[PDB]
Amino acid sequence: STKKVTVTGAAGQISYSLLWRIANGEVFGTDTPVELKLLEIPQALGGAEGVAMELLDSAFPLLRNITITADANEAFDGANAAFLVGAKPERADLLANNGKIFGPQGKAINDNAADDIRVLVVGNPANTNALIASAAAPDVPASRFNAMMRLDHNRAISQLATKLGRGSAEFNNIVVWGNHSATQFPDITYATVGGEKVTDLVDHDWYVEEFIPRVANRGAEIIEVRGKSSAASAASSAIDHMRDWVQGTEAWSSAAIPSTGAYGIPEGIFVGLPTVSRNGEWEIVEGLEISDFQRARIDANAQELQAEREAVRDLLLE
Amino acid sequence: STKKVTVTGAAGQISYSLLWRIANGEVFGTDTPVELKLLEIPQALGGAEGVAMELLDSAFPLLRNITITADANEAFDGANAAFLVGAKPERADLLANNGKIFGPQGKAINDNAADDIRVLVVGNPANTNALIASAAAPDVPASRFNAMMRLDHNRAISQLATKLGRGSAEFNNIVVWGNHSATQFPDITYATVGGEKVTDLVDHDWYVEEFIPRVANRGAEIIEVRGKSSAASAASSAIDHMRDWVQGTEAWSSAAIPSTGAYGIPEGIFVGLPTVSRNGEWEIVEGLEISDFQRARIDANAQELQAEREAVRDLLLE
Ligand SMILES: NC(=O)c1ccc[n+]([C@@H]2O[C@H](COP(=O)([O-])OP(=O)(O)OC[C@H]3O[C@@H](n4cnc5c(N)ncnc54)[C@H](O)[C@@H]3O)[C@@H](O)[C@H]2O)c1
Ligand SMILES: NC(=O)c1ccc[n+]([C@@H]2O[C@H](COP(=O)([O-])OP(=O)(O)OC[C@H]3O[C@@H](n4cnc5c(N)ncnc54)[C@H](O)[C@@H]3O)[C@@H](O)[C@H]2O)c1
Repeated sequence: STKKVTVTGAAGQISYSLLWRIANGEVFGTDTPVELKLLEIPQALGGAEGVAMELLDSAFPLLRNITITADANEAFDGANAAFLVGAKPERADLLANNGKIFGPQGKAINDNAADDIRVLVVGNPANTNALIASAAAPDVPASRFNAMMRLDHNRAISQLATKLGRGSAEFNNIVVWGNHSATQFPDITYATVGGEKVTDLVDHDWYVEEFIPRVANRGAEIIEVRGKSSAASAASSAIDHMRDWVQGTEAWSSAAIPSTGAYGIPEGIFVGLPTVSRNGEWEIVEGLEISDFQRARIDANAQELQAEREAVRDLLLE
Repeated sequence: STKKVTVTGAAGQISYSLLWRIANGEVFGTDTPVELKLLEIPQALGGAEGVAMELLDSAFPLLRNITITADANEAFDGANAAFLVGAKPERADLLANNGKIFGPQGKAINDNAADDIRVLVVGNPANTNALIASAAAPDVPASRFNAMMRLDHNRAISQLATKLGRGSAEFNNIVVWGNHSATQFPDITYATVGGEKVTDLVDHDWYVEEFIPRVANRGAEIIEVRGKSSAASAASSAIDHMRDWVQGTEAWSSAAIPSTGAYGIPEGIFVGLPTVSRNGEWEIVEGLEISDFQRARIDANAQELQAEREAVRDLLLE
């Protein structure tokens, strides 16, 4: 019952934190054996050999095989899950410079991966990289591509937990709507902490003017204090996302999934939405009411995502 | 029922891989809340503040609090478990330079930790650093201090797995006797795989002349292929040791524990031994027969540990 798991950018900072928490059985379960398929660029293939050697040396009982390649067809062959972490850390330059990676990777997924493939895009810009990847994969349902907004979601929960002196575990119904950028909307409209509305426990003006920018700009705060961008927390958030996708969760998880036209967000973009996992599928929470406050922030994110889609329109292979 | 866990060298490479696999419940169990107590030297507090920020951002349900300090009394206050990773990179000079750290840290554990304290010493030279820390803790049983030989043990099982095309988990009764150095003795005398003796499956001369130095010099091999000593695999092995210590194992684990005089090893050193974990204690496997082959290699390790102990004799506080 071996799960084949591809990780791109395997010689990078995020992957170094990621791979030990796939191998330990955290994602697919402690009784599910795994094989790690590492993809890098030719220049970083030596880096990737060193990490395969450290993985072997860890003697993970569930880790049955480790393959290292610069060939996307080899890396995605039989893949049941993929973490597309590989990318290089002006905005138009980044959309196109990383955009051109995800078309070929989406094609390689399309042509080589198992029927049950699930793909999480971590590489920035995440939501538009998932669009490009999905558009090169006409034989794979769009819903098998997600972009990661779980770091934003985890940072929102963590800031709420420090503000109220409560446990992170105690919060329910956090949504981070939209794009993985400074436009993101960490939304506490439905949030509860032990029977009580969170909106009852925090000053609305503090939430709008302090909490939203603190979460939305947290990555810059990490670079300031650390000297380089987050890695362990980004990997942690990717492990949470794939674990919830695969095992299921009734906790709202802020999966960035293909827009269906729900909540007046147009089709053709990948968006943070209020999302639960059942039978290996994300489901949009239906029947929520949208305030004018909410509407302005959700439409700001939808609009930004359509801007990004038009910037990379010629990188859409199909 | 919150476990307080101290990690020293918290701004370093190993701790960066270690802390996410404590916070996730892997060590004490998925129902046991944890508090992380990070200790660093003054010049690295900024770094450890970075790490505490990413830990918070991960929104671990079991992580109830994170403390950062340069004061060893604060770091060890009520500690239930400790990972002593903090250390600096000629042997006589390394023994003294890192030796002078572990005396004070043992005193700090003695004066401040909970009754149930368990201490794993990772910082090199590991076996002698455990001796020094234990000598500075007269009110703590010496058996609450261990040195990490689990990476050596994990490497031995992984090279056996490669050589025989078997899963790492299929191996039983592996022991790495002695010191965490190039003198270590990965011993297959008792080891089994698929109901056969490992010694019936490998050439004795390859084992002695290829396998032993490959395991014993693997560190140098990692520094070679990566340009950076192992971190992720060192952390993974530290997780394995503490998990096994706390949760129990029927598998021999190679804990470096205080010599009782078993197998003709003199008392007063910390030495890798054939060891299983029951009810929170390492138990030496008794009644094994020792061949002349084994005796030479066990005695060479015992004698090296007596050399090291004599080199640091004036650093023993009590
Ligand atoms: N929440 C999120 O979505 C989130 C969080 C943090 C970081 N990120 C992003 O994750 C990505 C990786 O971050 P990092 O710190 O690991 O970067 P890194 O520089 O440490 O690692 C990236 C690795 O990807 C490799 N790579 C480049 N092109 C590749 C290709 N075509 N195929 C495979 N690998 C390729 C590089 O060789 C490098 O080893 C960046 O885009 C970063 O901005 C996203
Ligand atoms: N199997 C093993 O036992 C094993 C395996 C690998 C490495 N190691 C050892 O583990 C240690 C850590 O390796 P690393 O890669 O994390 O090193 P690193 O240099 O990346 O990190 C070491 C950290 O310890 C800190 N430190 C120094 N003196 C300290 C003190 N007195 N109190 C608290 N913190 C202090 C430093 O500031 C630094 O942040 C080294 O001694 C290394 O040789 C042992």
